Amino acid sequence: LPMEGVDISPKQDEGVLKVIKREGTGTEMPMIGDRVFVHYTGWLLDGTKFDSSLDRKDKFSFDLGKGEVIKAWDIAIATMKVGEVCHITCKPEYAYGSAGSPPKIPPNATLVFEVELFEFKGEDLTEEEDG
Ligand SMILES: CN(C)c1cccc2c(S(=O)(=O)N3CCCC[C@H]3C(=O)N[C@@H](CCc3ccccc3)C(=O)N[C@@H](CCCNC(=N)N)C(=O)O)cccc12
Repeated sequence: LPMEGVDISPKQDEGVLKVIKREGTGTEMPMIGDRVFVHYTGWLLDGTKFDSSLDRKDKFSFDLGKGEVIKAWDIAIATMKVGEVCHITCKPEYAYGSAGSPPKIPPNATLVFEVELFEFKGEDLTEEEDG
């Protein structure tokens, strides 16, 4: 239900909002091209849970800043520290726009995600939380 956070969109048009729920440790944030490992839960503004990696056997991974994930994610994950838990509000322009993604995402939908950054694999260094 709530759309909260700092506007972190490069154009500064409130397209991507972020709230840190748990501060991460370290100082390093993943770079463009780094492989990032997260756990997430995604909800529509009406509180409807459309997807969660927690329901699966391992973390969700992809290469940062390569357009493999919605724009909002490439923006938001680049601002995360390892061990950080945040809430991201994604406006449709930074998500699935007017088309949506049937059947779980309707047209012009604002998405809410709770994301935890577990690890990132850089060119020379890998950074992860303990476990
Ligand atoms: C394909 N279908 C059925 C879905 C599978 C899985 C998740 C889906 C989600 S989700 O839960 O909101 N999700 C996962 C992580 C958070 C972001 C978001 C996401 O992003 N996903 C990717 C697809 C990931 C995937 C995972 C497993 C199997 C297949 C696909 C996605 O859409 N990429 C877009 C990006 C276009 C970016 N242009 C641009 N100009 N930067 C695409 O390349 O077309 C929502 C809707 C469909 C989901």
